[PDB]
Amino acid sequence: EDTQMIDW
Amino acid sequence: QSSESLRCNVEPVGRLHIFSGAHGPEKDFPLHLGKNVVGRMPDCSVALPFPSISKQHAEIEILAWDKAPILRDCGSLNGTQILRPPKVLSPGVSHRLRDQELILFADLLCQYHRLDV
Repeated sequence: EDTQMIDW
Repeated sequence: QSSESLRCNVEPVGRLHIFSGAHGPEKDFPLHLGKNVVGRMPDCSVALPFPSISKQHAEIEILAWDKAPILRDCGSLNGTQILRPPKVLSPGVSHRLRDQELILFADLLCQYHRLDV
């Protein structure tokens, strides 16, 4: 799977 | 006849501690001589299967038990952060790890340990 972005 | 019974299985030379957080409880990972890949993939030496960790996130290379491990980021999505001095580690740029040094992979905080302390 594609790496998830962390939301800040 | 097992593959591992033929080999010289080298003991761990260090430990990476992961602190408790949104991803789960604390955990220790043995580190070995050579390339310790940190990443989401199941085959990684330090396998952190959290969606924010890159498939191949970072690498801790241990050339000798009397030389500082070499940390580098593999162009991870969410980065690798060091604190000596604090900054995001650019891909390729090596960082030598001291005993007790703290690092972040994405939002996971870790601490490196020698075994002779």
